[PDB]
Amino acid sequence: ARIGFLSHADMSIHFFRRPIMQALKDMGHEVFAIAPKGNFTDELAKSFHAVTYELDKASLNPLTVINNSKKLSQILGELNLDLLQTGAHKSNVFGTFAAKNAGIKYVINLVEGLGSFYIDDDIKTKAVRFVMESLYKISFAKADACVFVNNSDADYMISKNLIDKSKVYRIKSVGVDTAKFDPAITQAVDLGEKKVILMIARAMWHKGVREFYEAAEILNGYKNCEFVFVGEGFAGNKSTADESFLKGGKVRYLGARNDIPQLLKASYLLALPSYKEGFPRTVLEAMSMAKAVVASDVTGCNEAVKDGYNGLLCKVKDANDLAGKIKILLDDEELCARLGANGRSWVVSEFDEKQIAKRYIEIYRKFIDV
Ligand SMILES: CC(=O)N[C@H]1[C@@H](OP(=O)(O)OP(=O)(O)OC[C@H]2O[C@@H](n3ccc(=O)[nH]c3=O)[C@H](O)[C@@H]2O)O[C@H](CO)[C@H](O)[C@@H]1O
Repeated sequence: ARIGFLSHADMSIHFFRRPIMQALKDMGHEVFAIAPKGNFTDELAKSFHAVTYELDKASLNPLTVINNSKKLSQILGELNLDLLQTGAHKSNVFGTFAAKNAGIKYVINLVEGLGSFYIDDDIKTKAVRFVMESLYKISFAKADACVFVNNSDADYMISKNLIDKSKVYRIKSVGVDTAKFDPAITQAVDLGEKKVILMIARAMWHKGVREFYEAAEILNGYKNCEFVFVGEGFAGNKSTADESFLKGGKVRYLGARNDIPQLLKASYLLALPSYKEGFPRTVLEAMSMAKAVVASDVTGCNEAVKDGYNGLLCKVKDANDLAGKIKILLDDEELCARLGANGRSWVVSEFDEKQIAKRYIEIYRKFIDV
């Protein structure tokens, strides 16, 4: 009944793990939100027991990740947890090591996307990937189970003998609050009298930001459309667009926003031309708002979007194909509405957060009394 949720980012706790945490708290358990300080820490601390720690998120230096994990082991140990849920690579791997060194009896992992080491294909990345996979063989062996949010990632890690099938649990998507993301109770933001082509994402090049901005140039306001980008960029980072780029194209740049339902309600369709995903949550949110999706035909996107059902898939790394699919939907409003309607039906049937949270707790109940 002391259950911790470890992430490298408070955003994953706040956006993704939250419904599991709330359901456990409503049951009377002590729930811990373990993540570096961020923009959601203060309010998380009101709902849950917020615990921060120092983390060099992207560093691969040996001593740094060691020193980080030893400090993390002490911070975890002081919480006297019964079970720890980790998510994503650093927490899954080094978090599991730290957790077991702290004497935490039960550890559940979570893979939601394989990430950048499976996009890049250079010799340096190929080697980091082999090391990560070798470490996963150890950390998965120490852990008690792993949840996967799509099928592709589970199939892959099984095919590489990283984890035994008996420890694999497939819970498709992290869920979305379909009662908050409900068009019937949402007031659209006023973005003018345009067909808004909306992309929501941290502005990583690996999210297809460049292709989105190029597609904007290609269509150039075709049929009264307006490309709109929601999310954060960063300066002096080779992996992300900076604000100069994000403000300098044929795209209305809104930065970070906390009114996503209202933005989706104002949109014509949502685009996600990502290079790789787990089960994209902005796609789930568009679906819940009955909005068609144009996504790249890549891992994750192509499980959350079935071409011709709730959206259209486009080739990855291809601004012309992205523009072409958006133009199809601008040219055919009935098709676009029909795709979004299917998205809403599907998300309500399969991806509401409350049932997904209950399925995580059923896994926890195999190990601890809940
Ligand atoms: C693998 C990968 O590359 N990404 C995966 C990772 O999420 P990501 O870290 O890529 O997050 P995502 O882009 O799927 O979701 C971002 C979340 O932040 C919200 N938001 C974003 C910008 C903003 O200004 N305001 C705001 O509220 C947005 O509405 C959504 O709820 O894990 C997710 C949950 O399992 C999915 O599996 C993604 O595929």
